[PDB]
Order: sequence, then structure tokens, then C-alpha cells
Amino acid sequence: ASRHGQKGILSRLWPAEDMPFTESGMVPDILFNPHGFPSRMTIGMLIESMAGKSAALHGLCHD
Amino acid sequence: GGLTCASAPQGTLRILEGPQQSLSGSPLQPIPASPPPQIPPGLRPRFCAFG
Repeated sequence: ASRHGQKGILSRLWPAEDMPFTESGMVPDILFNPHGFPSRMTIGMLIESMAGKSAALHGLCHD
Repeated sequence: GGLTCASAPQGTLRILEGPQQSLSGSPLQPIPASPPPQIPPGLRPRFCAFG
């Protein structure tokens, strides 16, 4: 689960070489279907993703 | 030589002790409002591409 009520079982363990790699070499470790947003309207997860990426990038800690 | 009923009182006084109101200043908060989260100055990119 996330901190926004978005629960979900673990359905697969996707091999690390079959994951979509980014142009920076990275590779996600969680894949989250984008269809839980439209009906549940948890816009706080889409802001937490950006806040946490900015934190990990700048060494900061946002509130 | 006994006690008899006398004339009815003509008025009543009720005493109470009361202090007064000061000016309205309405000093809501030490550091007031919800101060906004904001940009650290300069920051700089902490990541580069390969090549």
C-alpha cells in the first residue's frame, strides 16, 4: 500500500532485464497501473512521486 | 416593646464588582499564517547524462 489508500496485491515479480529502463540507466522497482487514479482521485500520490524524486535528487526533505 | 413591620422599602440597590474592556488588537499568531514551502537558492543539477 501507499500512504494514500492505494492498496494492491503483488501479482508478478518482473525480471530485472524485462523492466523498462530509463534514459538515465535506472529501472523502476514498483510498477503501478495508471488506472487507479481516474476513479479514486488520489492526486496526492502524483505529488508525492515528484516531491520524493526532487528530495532524492537534491538531498533535501520536503514536507 | 416588640419588633413591628416598618414602611416598605422605596428602592433596591444591587452591587457587583466589574472590570472593563481593552482596545481590540486581535494579535492572532506569533509567527502568523501558514508560511509557504519554498526553493533552496541555486540548488544546481545533481545528475548528468552518460557520454
